[PDB]
Amino acid sequence: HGEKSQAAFMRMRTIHWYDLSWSKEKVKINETVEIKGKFHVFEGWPETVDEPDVAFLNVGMPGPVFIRKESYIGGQLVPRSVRLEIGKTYDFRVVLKARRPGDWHVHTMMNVQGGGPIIGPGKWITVEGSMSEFRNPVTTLTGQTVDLENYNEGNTYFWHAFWFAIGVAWIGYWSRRPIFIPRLLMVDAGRADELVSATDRKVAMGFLAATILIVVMAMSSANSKYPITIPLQAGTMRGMKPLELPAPTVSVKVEDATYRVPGRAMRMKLTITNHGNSPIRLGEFYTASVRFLDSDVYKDTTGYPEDLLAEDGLSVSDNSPLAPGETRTVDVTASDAAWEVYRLSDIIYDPDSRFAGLLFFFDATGNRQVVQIDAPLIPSFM
Amino acid sequence: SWSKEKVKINETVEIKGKFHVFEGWPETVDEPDVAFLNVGMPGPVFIRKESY
Amino acid sequence: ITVEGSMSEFRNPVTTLTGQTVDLENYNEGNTYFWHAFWFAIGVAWIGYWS
Amino acid sequence: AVRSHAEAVQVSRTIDWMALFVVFFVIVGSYHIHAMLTMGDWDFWSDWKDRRLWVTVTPIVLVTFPAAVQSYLWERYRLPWGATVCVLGLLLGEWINRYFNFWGWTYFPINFVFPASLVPGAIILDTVLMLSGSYLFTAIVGAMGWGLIFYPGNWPIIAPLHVPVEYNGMLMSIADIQGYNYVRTGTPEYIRMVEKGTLRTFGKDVAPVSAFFSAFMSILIYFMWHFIGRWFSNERFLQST
Amino acid sequence: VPGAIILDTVLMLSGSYLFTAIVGAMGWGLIFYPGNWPIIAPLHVPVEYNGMLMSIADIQGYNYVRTGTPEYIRMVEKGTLRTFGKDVAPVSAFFSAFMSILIYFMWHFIGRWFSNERFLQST
Amino acid sequence: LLDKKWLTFALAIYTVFYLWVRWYEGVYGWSAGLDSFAPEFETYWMNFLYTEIVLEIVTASILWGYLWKTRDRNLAALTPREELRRNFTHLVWLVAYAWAIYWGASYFTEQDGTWHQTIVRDTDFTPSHIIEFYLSYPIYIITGFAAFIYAKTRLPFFAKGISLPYLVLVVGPFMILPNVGLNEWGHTFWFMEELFVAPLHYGFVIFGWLALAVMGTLTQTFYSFAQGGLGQSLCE
Amino acid sequence: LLDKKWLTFALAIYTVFYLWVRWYEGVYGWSAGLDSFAPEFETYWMNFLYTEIVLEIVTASILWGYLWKTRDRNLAALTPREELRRNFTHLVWLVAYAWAIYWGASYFTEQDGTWHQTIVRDTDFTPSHIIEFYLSYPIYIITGFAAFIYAKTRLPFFAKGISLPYLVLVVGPFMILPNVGLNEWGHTFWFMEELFVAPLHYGFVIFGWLALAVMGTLTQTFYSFAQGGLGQSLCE
Ligand SMILES: CCCCCCCCCCCC(=O)OC[C@H](COP(=O)(O)OCC[N+](C)(C)C)OC(=O)CCCCCCCCCCC
Ligand SMILES: CCCCCCCCCCCC(=O)OC[C@H](COP(=O)(O)OCC[N+](C)(C)C)OC(=O)CCCCCCCCCCC
Ligand SMILES: CCCCCCCCCCCC(=O)OC[C@H](COP(=O)(O)OCC[N+](C)(C)C)OC(=O)CCCCCCCCCCC
Ligand SMILES: CCCCCCCCCCCC(=O)OC[C@H](COP(=O)(O)OCC[N+](C)(C)C)OC(=O)CCCCCCCCCCC
Ligand SMILES: CCCCCCCCCCCC(=O)OC[C@H](COP(=O)(O)OCC[N+](C)(C)C)OC(=O)CCCCCCCCCCC
Ligand SMILES: CCCCCCCCCCCC(=O)OC[C@H](COP(=O)(O)OCC[N+](C)(C)C)OC(=O)CCCCCCCCCCC
Ligand SMILES: CCCCCCCCCCCC(=O)OC[C@H](COP(=O)(O)OCC[N+](C)(C)C)OC(=O)CCCCCCCCCCC
Ligand SMILES: CCCCCCCCCCCC(=O)OC[C@H](COP(=O)(O)OCC[N+](C)(C)C)OC(=O)CCCCCCCCCCC
Ligand SMILES: CCCCCCCCCC(=O)OC[C@H](COP(=O)(O)OCC[N+](C)(C)C)OC(=O)CCCCCCCCC
Ligand SMILES: CCCCCCCCCC(=O)OC[C@H](COP(=O)(O)OCC[N+](C)(C)C)OC(=O)CCCCCCCCC
Ligand SMILES: CCCCCCCCCC(=O)OC[C@H](COP(=O)(O)OCC[N+](C)(C)C)OC(=O)CCCCCCCCC
Ligand SMILES: CCCCCCCCCC(=O)OC[C@H](COP(=O)(O)OCC[N+](C)(C)C)OC(=O)CCCCCCCCC
Ligand SMILES: CCCCCC(=O)OC[C@H](COP(=O)(O)OCC[N+](C)(C)C)OC(=O)CCCCC
Ligand SMILES: CCCCCC(=O)OC[C@H](COP(=O)(O)OCC[N+](C)(C)C)OC(=O)CCCCC
Ligand SMILES: CCCCCC(=O)OC[C@H](COP(=O)(O)OCC[N+](C)(C)C)OC(=O)CCCCC
Ligand SMILES: CCCCCC(=O)OC[C@H](COP(=O)(O)OCC[N+](C)(C)C)OC(=O)CCCCC
Ligand SMILES: CCCCCCCCCC
Ligand SMILES: CCCCCCCCCC
Ligand SMILES: [Cu+2]
Ligand SMILES: [Cu+2]
Ligand SMILES: [Cu+2]
Repeated sequence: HGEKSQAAFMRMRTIHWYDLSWSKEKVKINETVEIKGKFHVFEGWPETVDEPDVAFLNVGMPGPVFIRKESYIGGQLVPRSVRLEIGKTYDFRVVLKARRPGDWHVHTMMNVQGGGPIIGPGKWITVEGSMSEFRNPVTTLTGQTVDLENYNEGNTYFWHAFWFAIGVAWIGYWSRRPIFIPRLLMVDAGRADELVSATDRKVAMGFLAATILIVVMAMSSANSKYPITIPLQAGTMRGMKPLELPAPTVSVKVEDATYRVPGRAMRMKLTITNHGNSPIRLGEFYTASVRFLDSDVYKDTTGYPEDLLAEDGLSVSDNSPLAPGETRTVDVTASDAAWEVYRLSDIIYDPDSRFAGLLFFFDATGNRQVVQIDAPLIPSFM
Repeated sequence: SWSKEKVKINETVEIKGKFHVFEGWPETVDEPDVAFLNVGMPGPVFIRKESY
Repeated sequence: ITVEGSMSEFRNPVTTLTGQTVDLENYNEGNTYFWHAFWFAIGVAWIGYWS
Repeated sequence: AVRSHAEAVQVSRTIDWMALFVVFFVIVGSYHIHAMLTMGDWDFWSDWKDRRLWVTVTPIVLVTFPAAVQSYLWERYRLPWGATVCVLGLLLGEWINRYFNFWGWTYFPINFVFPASLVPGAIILDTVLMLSGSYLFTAIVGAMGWGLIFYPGNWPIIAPLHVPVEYNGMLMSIADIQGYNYVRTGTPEYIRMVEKGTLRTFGKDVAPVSAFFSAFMSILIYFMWHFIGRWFSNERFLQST
Repeated sequence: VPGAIILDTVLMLSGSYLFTAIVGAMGWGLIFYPGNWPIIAPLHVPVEYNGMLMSIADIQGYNYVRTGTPEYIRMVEKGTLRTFGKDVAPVSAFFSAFMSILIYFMWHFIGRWFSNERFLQST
Repeated sequence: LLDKKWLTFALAIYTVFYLWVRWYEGVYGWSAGLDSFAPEFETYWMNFLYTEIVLEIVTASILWGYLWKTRDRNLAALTPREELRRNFTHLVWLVAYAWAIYWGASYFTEQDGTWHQTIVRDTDFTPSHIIEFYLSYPIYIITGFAAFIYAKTRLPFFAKGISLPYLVLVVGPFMILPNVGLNEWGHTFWFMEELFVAPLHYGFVIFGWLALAVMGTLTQTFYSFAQGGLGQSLCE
Repeated sequence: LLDKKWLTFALAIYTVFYLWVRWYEGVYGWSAGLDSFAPEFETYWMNFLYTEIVLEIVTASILWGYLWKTRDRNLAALTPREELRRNFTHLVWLVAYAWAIYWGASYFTEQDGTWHQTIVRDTDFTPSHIIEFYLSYPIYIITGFAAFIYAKTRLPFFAKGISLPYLVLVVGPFMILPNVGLNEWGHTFWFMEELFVAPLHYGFVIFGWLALAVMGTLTQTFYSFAQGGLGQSLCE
C-alpha cells in the first residue's frame, strides 16, 4: 500500500519477485497462511540504494494483523537481518498467523539498510473470527509455556504504577503547602531558609534511601526469579544460500524501448536468440510487480493479484514458436491499466529513465526460461 | 607449527600455519579489507624479522 | 591533435523529443540574458528609488 | 486588589493549581517531543531495550529537561521536584500514547510497547539537589546516580522478557520473539541499534560500562542544561522583535 | 533578485527583524526555484541522445568537457525509495525556506556584532 | 467573580475536538487512508487537510484581529480588581496553550511515531501528518499567539514591551511547523530508515526546547498577578 | 579643494594593472602554463611568482613605513577643514581597498574556480594560483593595511586606540592568504574532487565573513567625517 509512490525506475530495478504463491486466501484467527516465492536482486542496482549487504525479509501489512511465525531465505530461518548478493536469486517463505479480523493487503517486502523498503506484490487476505481468540504460545528453555499476548503485562503495569505513585507521592507531599506565588515571594524578599526545614530534609533522605534500597531489592528479586536470562539476539546473518539456477538458453537484446506520454502501454523491440533444442515462445513480461501475460502462450494459475495481473496485456508482433538456433526481432507491447494505476507511467518524473524486468519464455512441453532485460526507456509524446 | 620451543638470545624461531577467514564474518567486525599479521607477545621480547 | 578552421563555424545541433532542432552553442542564451537583465533592472530600480 | 487575607490565600491556591497545570503540560509536550525524538525508538520496543545503546542513550538525553526545570524551580521557589515532574509528565504522555495509539490505534501488545521507568533517577536527582543545595554537587553526584540507576530500575520489568527460548532452531529471547512476531512494517530489524558484540568486549561488562558512560555524559548534560534553564527563565522585555 | 526583494520589502514593512526572519526568509527560500524556472525550463526539454534519455542541460554537461569536473561530483537529485510522487522540488524548497529562517536569525546577530564601533585599545 | 468557567470550556473544547479527531483517524486510518493515490484518500484526508488549513487560517485571523482590535487603550486607569480578573483570564489562556501544546507535541507526535513505524509512508500528507503537523501544531500556535496578544493588550505588566520569555515560548514551538520541511526533506532524501531518533528530527527537538521559556513566562505572570492585589497574606 | 583626483588614480591603477594581468594569463594560460614541469612554465609563471612576491614585499614595506613615518604627531592642532580633507583621503583609501577586495576575492577567486574545474591542477602554483593567491590577495592586503595606517595616523577619531571593526576588516581578509595552506593541504591530501564547495574551502569563507566589519568601519568613518564639519545642514 506503500508502493505506487516510490520512483518507477527504482521499483523496476531493485528486486524482481516471481513464482509467488499464497497457501490460503481466507483464514480464521490462529490459522496459518504461508507465502512462498523467489526474488532476484537486479545487477543494475541503483547507486542511490546501498548494496543489500544488510537486508531484512519483512511483511507489508497494517500493523500486527498477522504475526510472523517464521521467515526463511533459502531454507533457513531468518529472524535477523541478512546479507544478499547482487545478481543472485533467492527463494523465500514467510509463515503468518492470523491475529486481527478484516481484509488485509499483505505484501512481501525487503528492507535494505541504506535504501529503504522494496515492496513486492500485495495480496488481499481475509481474516475472520475474533481477536480475543488469538493465542501466541511459546515454550522457553526453562520449561514454561507463556502467551506472548499478555506475558509480563501485569508485572510491567505493576512496576510502572508503583514508580509513578512514588513520584506522585513526592510531588503531593511538597504540594500540600502553597506552591508558587508565596514561595516565590519568600525566596525573593530576603533569604528564604524557611520553606525547606526539618522534617522536610528527613522526608527527602527517606525518599532517596527508599528509592535506592527498593531498586536494589527489586533487581535482586528479579535475579532470583528468572535466574536464567540471555541478552537480545542480534546481528546480520551471512551465508544466505542462493538458488543455483541453470544458465538460460534464451538471449534477448533490447533494441530501444518506448512508452507513450500519456498512455497505459510500454513498447520495446527485442532480438531473441533461441539456444538449446526446443521451440520457445514469449509468455510473460514482469517489470515491477506487474505481470503482462500473453494468454495464448501462458496462463496464471497461482492466484496472482488481479490488479497486478494483465492476462492479455502482453502483445508480441510475431509470437510464433522460435526454432532453436533461430534469431528474430519482434515488437513487444505491454499494455494494461496497471501501468497507470501503479504509476509506472510516472518514470517521466524520474531522474533515471531506465527500466528492468523479467521475460518468461515457454516451450511446447511447458518448461520455462527466465531472462532479464534492462534498457533505457524513452518517452514518446507525438 | 613452531620450529623451536626454547631459544637463545639472537636465535630464530619460526611459526608456520594456515588460517581460514570464516564466511559468516560477524557484521560488527569490519570486513578484513585491511588486515595486519601481528604477533601476540608482551612487548619486544622477540623481534619480528620476517612475516609472510 | 591539430584543429584548423574558425570557432564561428562550430555547430552543435541536437533534436529533442518534442520535434525541434536547436544549436547547443546559443540555445536559451537570449532567454537567460533577458531574465537576468530584467531581475537585475528590478533590483537596481529599487536601490535607485531609495538612492 | 484582594478583599482580605483569606481571599488572598484562596486566590493563591487557585493560581497554584492553574500554574501547576500549565507547567506540567507544557513540560509534557516539550519533554515528550525531545525524548521521543532522542530516545523514542529504544523506548518503543522491548526488543530495542538492550544493554548497550538503550542504557547508554536514555539517561543522557533524558536528564536535559530535569536539569533546566530544577535550576528554575529550586532556585525560585525551593520546590525540589523539577526532575520528578519532568519524568512523571514524560511517563504520562508516553503511557497515554502507548495505550491509546500503539495498543489502541495499532494493536501492538503493551508488554511489547511499554516505556522505560525513570522515577528512581528523578527522585535521586531531586533529593540530591534539595539536600546539599549545591547545583554542582547535584550535577556530579545526582546525575551520576540518575545514569547508574536506570538499568537496575528497569530490570524487574524487562528481566522476564530475557528468558531464553529455542525458537525454530535459533536461540531468541522473549523480547526478540516479540519483535519478530509483531511485524513492524516501517521498522526492519537492522534499524535496531542494540548490543551486537565486539572483539573488544571483555567479559561480562556491557551493562555496567554503558551505565557508567551514561552517568558521566549525564553529568555533562546536566551541567549544560542547568545554564540552559537559567537562560530560559530570563524575565527580560525584548523591546522590539 | 526576487528573494532579495521579498526580504527587503518584508523588512521595511513591519520593521520587525523577527517577522522578517520568519516570513521574508520563508519567501526567499520558497521563491528561488520558481524564480529560476523561466531560465532553466528550456534546458529540461527531453532529448533522445544515442539511445539514452537526456535533458538539454545533461547534453551540455556531457558535450562541453570539464576535465576537472567529472560527472560523479555532480550532487543532484538521483531518486530514492522514499521519494513519494512529484514532491522533489517543493520539499527541497520548504526545507531551504526553514533553514533560511534559521540562517537569517543567526546572521542578523552576526551582522550586529560586525557593526561594533568599539576601539580595541591594543592588539 | 474573578476566575470564571471559561477554564472549563478551554479544557473541554480541546478535549472533545481531539477525541473526535482520534475517533476519525481510528475509523479512516486504514480503509481510505493507507493508499495516498486512492480516490477515497482524497475524499477523507486530502479534503480534511484543505478544510483544516482554511479553517485554521480563518480562525487565526479572526481571533488575533479581534484580540488586537479590542486592545485596552487606557491601561493606566485599570483598577487592581479588574487587573486581577484579567490576570486570571490570561492564566486561562495559558492553560489552554498548555493543553494544546500537550495535544500537539506529545499525543499526536508520538502517534505519528506509531503510525510511521508500522506502515510504509506513502506521501508527505499521511493521515498522521495531516492530524499532527497541520491540525494540532496550528491549533497550539493559534492558542499561543492569542495568549501572548491577550497578555500584551490587557495586562499592564506585559504591555510597554515584548516579553522575551513569552516571545520565545510563543514562537519557538511555532518554528516546529516550518521545521516540517526538514522532516519531509530528510526522509524522502537523507535517511530512508524510520529511525525516530534520526538527526532529521532534531529540528523538532531544538524548537521543542524553546517551550522551556514557559518558566520565565510564568514567573512574569506571577509578578503580574502580584502587582496591586499581591495580598496581603502572602509575605504578611 | 577637499576630494581631489587621487580617487581616479586609485580606481585606474587597479583596473589597468588587473586588465593587463588578465591579458597576460589569457595569453600564457595554455601554451606555457599548462605543464608545471615544462621549462617555459618556469620562465612565464614561476618567474612571475618570484617577481610579484619580491615586489609585493618591497611595496608593502615602503608604503607602510612611509605612512607610519609621516604620521601626524600634533593631531590636536588640526583644523576642521584639514580634518575633512584627510577624511576624504581616507575614504579614497577605503575605495581603493574595496576595489582591490573585489578584484581579489571575486574576480580572480572565481577565475581560480573556472581554471581548476577545467584543467587538471599540476602544482600548488598554477597560473591561477599565482595570480589570485600571491598577487591579488597581497595587493588587497597591502591596500587594507595602508588604509588602516592612514586612518590611525591622520584621523584623530581613529587615533588614540585600535578600532576593532577596522582591525577585523583589515586582518580577516588577510587571514585568507595563510589559509591557502589549508587549500593546498586539503586538495593534495583530503578531497581530490575539484568540488568548489568542499569544506577545505571554508577557510576562505570564514575569513571572507570578516570583511563584513566594513559596516562598523564605515559608520566609524561617518562619525569621523561628522566631527567638526558635520554641517550644518545635516540635522538642521
Ligand atoms: C566500596 C569500595 C570498594 C568496591 C570497589 C569496586 C571496584 C570495581 C568492581 C568491579 C566488579 C567486577 O567483578 O569486575 C567488573 C565487572 C565484570 O566482572 P567480570 O565479568 O568478572 O570481568 C572479568 C575481568 N576481571 C576478572 C578482571 C574483573 O563489570 C565491569 O566490567 C565494570 C566496568 C566499569 C568501568 C567504568 C568505571 C568508572 C568508575 C568511576 C568512579 C568515579
Ligand atoms: C551512587 C551510586 C549508586 C549505585 C547503585 C547500584 C545498585 C546495584 C546494581 C547491581 C548491578 C549488577 O547486578 O551487576 C551489573 C548489572 C549488569 O550485568 P550484566 O553482566 O550486563 O548482565 C545482565 C544480566 N544480570 C542482571 C542477570 C546479571 O547491572 C548493571 O548494568 C548496573 C551497572 C551500574 C552499577 C553501579 C554500582 C557500582 C558503583 C557506583 C558508584 C561509582
Ligand atoms: C490557502 C490554504 C489552502 C491550501 C493548503 C495547501 C495544502 C497542501 C497542498 C499539497 C499540494 C499537492 O498536490 O500535494 C503535494 C505535492 C505533490 O502532489 P502529488 O504528486 O499529487 O503527490 C502525491 C500524493 N498525494 C496525492 C497525497 C498529494 O507536492 C508536495 O509533495 C509538497 C510537500 C511539502 C512538504 C513541506 C510543507 C511544509 C509546510 C510549512 C507550513 C508553515
Ligand atoms: C509566502 C509564500 C510564497 C509562495 C509562492 C509560490 C508561487 C507558485 C509556485 C508554484 C509551484 C508549482 O508549480 O509546483 C511545484 C514546482 C515543482 O514541481 P515538480 O513536481 O518538482 O516538477 C518540476 C517541473 N514543473 C514545474 C513543470 C512541474 O515548483 C516548486 O518547486 C515550488 C515549491 C514551493 C511552492 C510554494 C507555495 C506553497 C505555499 C507556501 C506558504 C507556506
Ligand atoms: C484552530 C482552528 C482549527 C480549524 C480546523 C478544524 C478541523 C475540523 C475537522 C475537519 C473535517 C474535514 O475536513 O473533513 C470533513 C468531514 C469528512 O467526513 P465525511 O466523509 O463527510 O463523513 C461524515 C462525517 N464524520 C466521518 C465526521 C461522521 O465531514 C464533515 O463535514 C464532518 C466534520 C466535523 C468537524 C467538527 C466536529 C469536531 C468535534 C467537536 C468539538 C469541536
Ligand atoms: C501558515 C502557512 C499557510 C500556507 C497555506 C498554503 C498556501 C498555498 C498556496 C497555493 C500553492 C500552490 O497551488 O502551488 C504549490 C505547488 C503545488 O505543486 P504540485 O501539486 O506538485 O503541482 C502543481 C499543481 N498546481 C499547478 C495546480 C499548483 O507546490 C507544492 O508542491 C507545495 C505544496 C505544499 C503547501 C504546504 C502548505 C502548508 C500550510 C499549513 C497551514 C497550517
Ligand atoms: C602590491 C604590489 C604588487 C607587486 C607585484 C606586481 C607584479 C607585476 C607583474 C610581474 C611580471 C613578471 O614577473 O614577469 C615578467 C614578465 C614576463 O613576460 P616576458 O616573458 O618578459 O614577455 C614580455 C612581457 N609581456 C608578456 C608582458 C608583454 O616580463 C616583464 O618584464 C613585463 C612585466 C610588466 C609589468 C608591469 C605592467 C602592469 C600593467 C600596467 C598598470 C600597473
Ligand atoms: C607574507 C609572506 C612572505 C614570505 C615570502 C617567502 C620566503 C621564502 C624563504 C626561503 C624558503 C626556502 O628556500 O625554502 C622553502 C622550501 C623549499 O622546498 P623545495 O623547493 O621543495 O626543496 C628545497 C629547495 N632548496 C634547498 C633550494 C630550498 O620549502 C617549501 O617548499 C616552502 C616553499 C613555499 C613558500 C611560500 C611563500 C608565499 C609568499 C607569498 C607572499 C605574497
Ligand atoms: C568537598 C566535597 C565533598 C562533598 C561536600 C559537598 C556538599 C556541599 C554542599 C554545600 O555547599 O552546602 C549546602 C548544605 C549546607 O547546610 P548546613 O546548614 O551547612 O547543614 C549542615 C548539617 N548537615 C551536615 C546535615 C548538612 O550542606 C550540604 O550540602 C549537605 C552536607 C552534608 C553532606 C552530605 C549531603 C549529600 C547527601 C547525598
Ligand atoms: C534558537 C535560539 C534561541 C533564541 C534566543 C535568542 C534571543 C536573542 C536576544 C534578542 O532577541 O535581542 C533583542 C535585540 C533587540 O533589542 P530591543 O528590541 O532594542 O530590546 C531592548 C532590550 N534588549 C536589547 C535587551 C533586548 O535584538 C533584536 O534585533 C531583536 C530580535 C529579537 C528576536 C528574539 C526572539 C527569539 C524567538 C526565537
Ligand atoms: C502576531 C503575529 C501576526 C503577524 C504580525 C507581525 C507584525 C508585527 C510587526 C511590528 O512589530 O509592528 C511594526 C509595524 C508598526 O506600524 P504601525 O504604525 O502600527 O502601522 C499600523 C498600520 N498598518 C496596519 C498599515 C501597519 O506594524 C507592521 O509590522 C505591519 C502591520 C501590518 C501587518 C502586515 C505587514 C506584513 C506584510 C507582509
Ligand atoms: C574569527 C573570530 C572573529 C574575531 C573577533 C574576536 C574579537 C575579540 C575581542 C578582542 O579582541 O578583545 C580585545 C582584548 C584586549 O583589550 P584591550 O586591548 O585592553 O582593549 C580595551 C577595550 N576592550 C577590552 C573592550 C577591547 O583582548 C586582547 O587581548 C586583544 C586581542 C585583540 C584581537 C582582536 C582582533 C581580531 C582580528 C581577527
Ligand atoms: C489525556 C488524553 C486522553 C486520551 C484518550 C483517548 O485517546 O481516548 C480515545 C480512546 C478510544 O478507545 P475507546 O474508548 O475504546 O473508543 C474507541 C473510539 N475511537 C476508535 C473513535 C477512538 O479511548 C477513549 O475514547 C476513552 C475516553 C477518555 C476520555 C479522557
Ligand atoms: C548531534 C548528532 C548528529 C549526528 C549526525 C548523525 O548521526 O548522522 C548519521 C549519518 C550517517 O548516515 P547513516 O546513519 O548511515 O544513514 C543510513 C540511511 N541513509 C543512507 C539512507 C541515510 O551521518 C550523516 O549523514 C551526517 C549527519 C550530519 C549531522 C549534522
Ligand atoms: C569590472 C571588471 C571588468 C573585467 C573586464 C575584463 O576582464 O576584461 C577583459 C576582457 C578581455 O576580452 P577582450 O576585450 O576581447 O580582449 C582580450 C584581451 N585579453 C585576452 C588579453 C584579455 O574584456 C576586456 O578587456 C574589455 C574591457 C573592459 C574594461 C572595463
Ligand atoms: C560545516 C559542514 C562540514 C561537513 C564536512 C563534510 O562535508 O565532509 C565530508 C567528508 C566526507 O568525504 P567525501 O565527501 O566522501 O570525500 C570524497 C573524496 N575523498 C575521499 C578524496 C576525500 O567528511 C570528512 O571527511 C570529515 C569532514 C570534517 C569536517 C570538519
Ligand atoms: C550551552 C549552554 C549555554 C547556555 C546559555 C546561557 C547564557 C546566559 C546569559 C545570561
Ligand atoms: C552564532 C551567532 C553569534 C553572534 C555573536 C554576537 C555577539 C554580540 C555581543 C555584543
Ligand atoms: Cu498494500
Ligand atoms: Cu532481477
Ligand atoms: Cu574458517
